[PDB]
Amino acid sequence: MPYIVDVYAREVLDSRGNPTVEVEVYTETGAFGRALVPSGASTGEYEAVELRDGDKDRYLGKGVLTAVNNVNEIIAPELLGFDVTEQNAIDQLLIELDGTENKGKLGANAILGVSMACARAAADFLQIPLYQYLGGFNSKTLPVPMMNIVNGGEHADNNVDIQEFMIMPVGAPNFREALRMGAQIFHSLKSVLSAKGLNTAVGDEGGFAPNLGSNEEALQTIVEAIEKAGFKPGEEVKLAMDAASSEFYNKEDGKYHLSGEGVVKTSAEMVDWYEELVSKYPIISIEDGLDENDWEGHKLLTERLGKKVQLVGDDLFVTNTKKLSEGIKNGVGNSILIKVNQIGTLTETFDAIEMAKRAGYTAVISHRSGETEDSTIADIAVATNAGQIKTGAPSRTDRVAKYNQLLRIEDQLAETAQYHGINSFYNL
Amino acid sequence: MPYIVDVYAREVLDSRGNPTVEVEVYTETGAFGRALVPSGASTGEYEAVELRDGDKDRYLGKGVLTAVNNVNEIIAPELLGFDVTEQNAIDQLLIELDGTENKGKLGANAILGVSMACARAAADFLQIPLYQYLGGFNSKTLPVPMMNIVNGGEHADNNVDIQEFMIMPVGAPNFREALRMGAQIFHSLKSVLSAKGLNTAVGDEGGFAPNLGSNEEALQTIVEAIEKAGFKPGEEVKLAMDAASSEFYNKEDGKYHLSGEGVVKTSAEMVDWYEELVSKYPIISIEDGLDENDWEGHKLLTERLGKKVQLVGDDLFVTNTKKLSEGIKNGVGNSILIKVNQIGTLTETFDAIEMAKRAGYTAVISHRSGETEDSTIADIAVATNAGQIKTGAPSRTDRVAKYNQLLRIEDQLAETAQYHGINSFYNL
Amino acid sequence: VLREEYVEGYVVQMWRRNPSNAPVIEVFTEDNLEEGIIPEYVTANDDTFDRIVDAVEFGYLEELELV
Amino acid sequence: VLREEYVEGYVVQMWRRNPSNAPVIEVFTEDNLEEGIIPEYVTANDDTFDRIVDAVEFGYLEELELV
Ligand SMILES: [Mg+2]
Ligand SMILES: [Mg+2]
Repeated sequence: MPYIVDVYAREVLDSRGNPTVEVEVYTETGAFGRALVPSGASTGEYEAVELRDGDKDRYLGKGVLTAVNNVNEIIAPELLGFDVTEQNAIDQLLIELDGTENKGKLGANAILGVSMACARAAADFLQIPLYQYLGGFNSKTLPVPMMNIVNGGEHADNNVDIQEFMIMPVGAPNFREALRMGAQIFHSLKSVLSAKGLNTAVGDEGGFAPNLGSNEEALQTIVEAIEKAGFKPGEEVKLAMDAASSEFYNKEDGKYHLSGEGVVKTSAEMVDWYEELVSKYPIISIEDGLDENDWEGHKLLTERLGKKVQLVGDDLFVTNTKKLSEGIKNGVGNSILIKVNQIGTLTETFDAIEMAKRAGYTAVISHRSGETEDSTIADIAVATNAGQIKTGAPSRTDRVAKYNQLLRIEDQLAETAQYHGINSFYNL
Repeated sequence: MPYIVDVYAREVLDSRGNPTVEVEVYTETGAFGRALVPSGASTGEYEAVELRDGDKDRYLGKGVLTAVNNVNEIIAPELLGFDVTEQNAIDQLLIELDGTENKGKLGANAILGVSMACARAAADFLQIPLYQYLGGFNSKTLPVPMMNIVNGGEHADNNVDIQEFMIMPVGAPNFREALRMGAQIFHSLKSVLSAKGLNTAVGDEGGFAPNLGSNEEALQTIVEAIEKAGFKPGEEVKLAMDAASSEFYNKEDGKYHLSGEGVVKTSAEMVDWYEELVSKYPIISIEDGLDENDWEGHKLLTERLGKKVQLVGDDLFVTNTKKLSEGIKNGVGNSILIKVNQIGTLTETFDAIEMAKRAGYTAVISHRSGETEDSTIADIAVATNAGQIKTGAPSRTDRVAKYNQLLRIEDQLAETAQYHGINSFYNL
Repeated sequence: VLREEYVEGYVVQMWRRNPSNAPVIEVFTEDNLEEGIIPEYVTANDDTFDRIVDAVEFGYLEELELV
Repeated sequence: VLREEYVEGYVVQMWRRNPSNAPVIEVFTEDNLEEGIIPEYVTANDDTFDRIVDAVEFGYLEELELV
C-alpha cells in the first residue's frame, strides 16, 4: 500500500549561504520524508568517499550538480513502485546500483540521503516515532553528550598540542540536567579566561581558542572552571581528548614532535606522558593517541591504559566490511568511532554497531571535522543505545539543531527516559 | 486511540489434557492479542517464582484458579482505558501492582501473560510483524537451534552422567537447512542405536534414552551418527552438554560422585576430565560443569577452557536485578542463560539481554525443564539477536510449534534473512 | 497396500503395487485418506520409507506444514 | 533601559529602572520587541545578566526553545 511514487532532490541554501542538497520521498497515501545530503570531507581511502564537484570556484569544492543529478536521473528511476517500509531491500538495491566498494560511483552522500528519507517516510506512514521504527520498543536511553570546550593544535594559533578537549557530564540524572551543566561550565570557563586576560571568542567546533602555553595549563584551566561552576570533577564531569597525533608525527624518523612543549618524544615516552596526564587529571577518553603506523607503541598503549581509559580509533577501524574487522582480531583499542556520513546506508550503520557490541567494544557516534550534519543522527544515537554522541558542529544553528532534537525525544519518553551516566563505562 | 477495554483470562485444555491459562486483550479499534500463561517449575529462590495452587490432587500442583483470579480481579481493573502501544508503562505498572521482588504476589506467570498479550495486540494495531515491533527494522538474524538428542542422568536409567547432549548445526546456509540437517541426524542415530540393539523410543525433551555404559560411549555414538548422516563434525555440526553437576555433587565432602564411571573425582579433576572431552570430541558448550558452591574450582574452570568453550551458568547468573549482576563483576563464565518465564515482563528480558551484551557475555534463550512454552519466544529470539535458542519441549506439539514459528519468520524475510552459523562464537 | 505404519497424527501409506508398477509413498492426515502428499523421495525402498517415518516424527517435512 | 547587548538572533534587554523599582531581564527575539520572557533569575545583577548572555549563546535556556 505505501508505494514510492516520487524521489526528488533539490538545492537549497543553509544559514551560512552554502548550497545544500535536500532529498524528498513521496508515497501514494501521502507520507513524506525529508533528509539533508551532507557536504563534508573525504578523508581516508579504505572507506566510503563522498563525491562533490570539487570546484574551488564554486564554494571551495562543494558543488551540488553531480550530487543532485545522480539522485534525479539514476537512483530515482529504480525506486518507483517500491514499498517504502522495507528498508533492507532499499539498502541492498542502492549498493547494487553503486557497484564499487568505496561508494565512488554515486557518492556516499547521495545514498545516505535517500536511505534516510525512505526511513523517515516509513515512520510517518506507520505513525510511530522514528526512534521506535529504528530500534524497537525498548529504545529509551539517551546518550552522553561530548561537548567541545577548548581547541588547540591545528585549529588555533597556540602552544596546545592536543587538538580538542571535551567535557562529558556523567553525573546528571537526565539529559536536560546534563545539558544545563555544560551550559554553566562554559560560562565559568569564559569567566576564568577573561580573568586571565585572553581571547574568549568562540572557535571552530564551538569551543574556545585562547593563547595558552602548554597542555597542562589547559588541563588546569578546565578543571578550575569545573570547580568554580560548582561541580566535582572526576565524579560528575569527566574529560576527554582528541590528540590528533598524526599531525605532529614525523614519518621519516618515527618520533613525535611536540611543538608546544618543544620536546621530541619517542613512541615509548608518549605512553609515559599519557599515564601522567591520566594520573593528574580526570581524563576518561583518548582519541588517536598514537599514529596508526606505530604498532609497536600502539600495542604498548592499549595494555598500559586500556583497562581504565577508553581509547577510540578512527582509521584503526576504518569503516568497511573488511578493514573495520581487521583491528578487532589483534585487539588494539577498546572503542570504535562510528561516522555515519562516511559509512553509507542505515543498514551498514546498524551492522557496524552490532559487530562492535559483540567484540566488547564501545560505539561513539561522531562526524568528520568539516561536515554539516543532519538531525536524524540524534535518533540513531537513541535507537542503537550507542552511549556517547559528539555534539559538535561547524555552526551554531546545527549545534542547536542537535540539542533540540535530543530534547524533543526526552519529552516523548516522559516517565520512561533513561540516561547512561557512568554506566557507559562498563569496560573500564 | 487504541485503548484497552477488556483484559480477560480463561481456562483451556492443551493436547495433553492439562489445564492452561489463556490471557486475551481487546482494544477499541478491534486489535487483539493472545498469549499462554506458563505452568512450569519454580526452582531457585533468588529469582521470580511462579505461582500455582500447588494442589497435588489437581494435576500434581498445576492449579489454575489462583492464576486466573489474579488476572481477572486485580490486574484487569488497573488496565482499563490505558494505551496499548506503551509497553514500558505497562511493565512498570505490573511490577508496582506486584510489590515484592520475586513476583510472589501475582506470580511470575500471570504478569508475563498480560505483558505479552499487550505486545501482541500492539503489533496487530500497527500492522507490523511482531519481530519488528520488538526489535526495530534490522531484526533479521535467525538463531541456531540447540536440539536435544541423547538424555542421561536423572532423565533415564543408564550409566550416563551428563544430563543432556545437544547438537548445534552451524554449517548450514539458512535456518531451513539447519533444521533438515538435524532431521537427518536423528534418523541416523536411530539407525545406529537399532544396529546396536537398544531402545529407540523418544525420551523426555525429544531426545533418545538408550542403555549406554559411559559418557564416552555416548560421545562415540553421536559422532558416529553425524558421520554416517553425511556431515563433517567440528565444521558443520558441533555438540553441547548440560552436565547438571548439582545432581551428583555430595555437599558434605565437596567431591563429585560420578555414578556412571564409578569414580569419585575432586574439583580439580573434573576440569582435567572436561579438557580431555573437549580435546577428543567437538564440544563447544558446557552447561553447569561445576556446582555453584565450588568457587575455587569454578574460577579454575573459567580460565582453563573459557577461551575456546562456551560456559553457560544459570544460578550463577540467577535472574534478578541484583544477583545476575553479581557474577559479572568477578568474571566467571562467558555466557548467561535467559529464561523468559522465570524473569517476568518483556522489559526486564530486553534489559537482561542488553546487560549481557555489554559485559562481553552471550545470551542463550532457554527454559526450565518442565514448563510448557509459548510461541512468542521465537520472536524474542529474533528481535534481540540472541543467537542460540533451545528447541526442546515436554511434548511434540509444542516442539513443532517452536519449529513452525521460526520457519514462518524466514518466509517473511525472504531475500533478507540472515543466519548466525559459526559467527555466534565471537568470544572463542 | 504396504506398510500402513500409524504414526502420531498422520499415516504414511505406501500404496498397493498396482501390478507391474513402482509403488509411491504418500502422507495422509487422520481424516481425508484420499488426498496424499508426495514427500519427494528418489527410490521408495524400505529405508526411504523409514526415513519418511522418522521425518514425520520430530516434526519436519519440506512438503507439509505438520501441525 | 540598561545594557541592550545585541547577541546573534536575540536581544537581552534589561529594562529601565522605572524609578525606585528593581529592574527585570527579558529575552526578546529580533522582531516582537514587546513580548518578553522571564529567564528565572534570582537577583538581576550584572553577573546574572552576563550569565543570561552566555546562556543565549551556546543555545540553551530553560525558558525558550531558542531556534
Ligand atoms: Mg573522543
Ligand atoms: Mg572527530
